[PDB]
Amino acid sequence: MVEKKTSVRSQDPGQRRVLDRAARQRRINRQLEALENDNFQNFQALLEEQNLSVAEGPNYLTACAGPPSRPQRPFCAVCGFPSPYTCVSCGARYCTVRCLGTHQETRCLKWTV
Amino acid sequence: VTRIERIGAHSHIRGLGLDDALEPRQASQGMVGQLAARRAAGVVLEMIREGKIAGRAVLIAGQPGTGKTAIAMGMAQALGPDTPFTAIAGSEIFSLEMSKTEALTQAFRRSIGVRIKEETEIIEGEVVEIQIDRKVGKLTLKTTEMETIYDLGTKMIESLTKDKVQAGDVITIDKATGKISKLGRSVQCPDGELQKRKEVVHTVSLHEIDVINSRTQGFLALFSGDTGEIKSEVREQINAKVAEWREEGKAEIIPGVLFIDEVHMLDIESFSFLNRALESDMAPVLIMATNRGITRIRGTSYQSPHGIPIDLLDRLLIVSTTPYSEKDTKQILRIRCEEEDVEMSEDAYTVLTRIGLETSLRYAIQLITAASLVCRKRKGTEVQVDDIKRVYSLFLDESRSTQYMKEYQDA
Ligand SMILES: Nc1ncnc2c1ncn2[C@@H]1O[C@H](COP(=O)(O)OP(=O)(O)O)[C@@H](O)[C@H]1O
Repeated sequence: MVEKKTSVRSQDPGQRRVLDRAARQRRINRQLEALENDNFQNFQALLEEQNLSVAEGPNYLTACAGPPSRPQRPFCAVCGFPSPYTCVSCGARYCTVRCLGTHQETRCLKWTV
Repeated sequence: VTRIERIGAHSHIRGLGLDDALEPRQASQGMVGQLAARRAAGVVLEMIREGKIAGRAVLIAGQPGTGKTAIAMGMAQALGPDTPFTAIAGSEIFSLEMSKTEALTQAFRRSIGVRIKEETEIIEGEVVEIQIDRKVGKLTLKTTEMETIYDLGTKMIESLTKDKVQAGDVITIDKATGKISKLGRSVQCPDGELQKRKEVVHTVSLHEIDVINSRTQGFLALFSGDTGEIKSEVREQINAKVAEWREEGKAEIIPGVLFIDEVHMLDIESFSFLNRALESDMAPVLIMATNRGITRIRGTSYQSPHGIPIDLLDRLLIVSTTPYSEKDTKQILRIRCEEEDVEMSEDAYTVLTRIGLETSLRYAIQLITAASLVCRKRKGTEVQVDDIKRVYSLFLDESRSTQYMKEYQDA
């Protein structure tokens, strides 16, 4: 009988760990910076030199729109449909168990380094 | 082991034993013989399922105890659930908190159902952790396939803090209202999605609607606090609003059935009220039974058939039942024995049929269990003719006790 070789990359649940607030905020900031960027999946130094001589007044700082009044809507991260759920590990949202599984397999805590 | 509902005089009746063309079988679904009345009842049951015609009354008459109430229980069991079948005795309308006419119209309205459908998103999962910051808080719900966090409002976090804040409780969250209901210490945990959109269908009767919309804390339909509902605003407006729900995709009416047993107890007032209650578009279909022949109507000295006035008897159809023969009586007794845990011999069945045809049918049906318990005393297994005779001697009947009155008692 053919012996089906199994994978050895499985991780122990005793070693798997939940995430925190600072790392989630850094995730969000990185995702937004990537969405703003345009290259393979600099202006950082540009904005650094910019803020080097910025103050409070009629400028970019006091010109930014800011947060809106209508509350943030909970959209999904995998399929994009309305997501009433959240990921207890990282806080990501989802709408179905299939979406949760795809997130755990492809997104959950794998890009944070 | 033993439930509330136990073996009764009509427990064997599982419904009408009719075919696809409303043709009664010799003995099916616990109903024996009575072919004419059974096929006449199937027709009214079919047009009840139809519901396009309103205000029909079908009376059943014949000799006392000729399956008169059995046919009604069979009709009820065939109509099944999701279709109100209100059975009431002719005395139940005589009340002190409500007039007889008010009780009769109350029963008429209870015999009419209103179907309504809606969607609602419901949650069901095991609580994992809770936090409250004196106010807003957070919750963690779990199911066998997934978990999630929720930022709860003040009311929700308060309702959750009302219980044991630590894990263990498997709760349900009706997002519409948010009423919490902990099923137990995680009863097992649920499978599938945590939050699912469920369809909710309700068959609420017009009487329930009236009681709900008649008063603050209106739901007095649990103790009959509906004393004289105000027809001026309550019932007329409810009828109008039900007609508006109709033909708009909101609701649809489901006409029920009203079984008035022993209607000869009703009075001329109740009959005069029925004369017009059976003419309204919201009037349900009803059946009625009677044991008396041409007798006096309660209220005056008028001698009328069935104790029902002529102006109302002309407003209904009548179905006569034939007396049971040896075959029908024996088959009914056999069905009763099969419903019960008793088993009789062939000679025992013959003797019991003879005894139930000499005096009356109910007598044998009652002696069945007595003979079973008497044969169980001598340490036997089957009810024998000697046991049936022992019982026939111990317990008397109507005709043999009315003749033993050769010694004068009080009067
Ligand atoms: N056709 C039948 N099939 C089965 N059981 C019957 C039939 N006719 C009568 N019975 C039974 O015999 C008894 C007759 O009493 P019933 O007909 O209810 O008296 P009444 O209807 O006058 O109150 C009932 O317990 C009923 O269950």
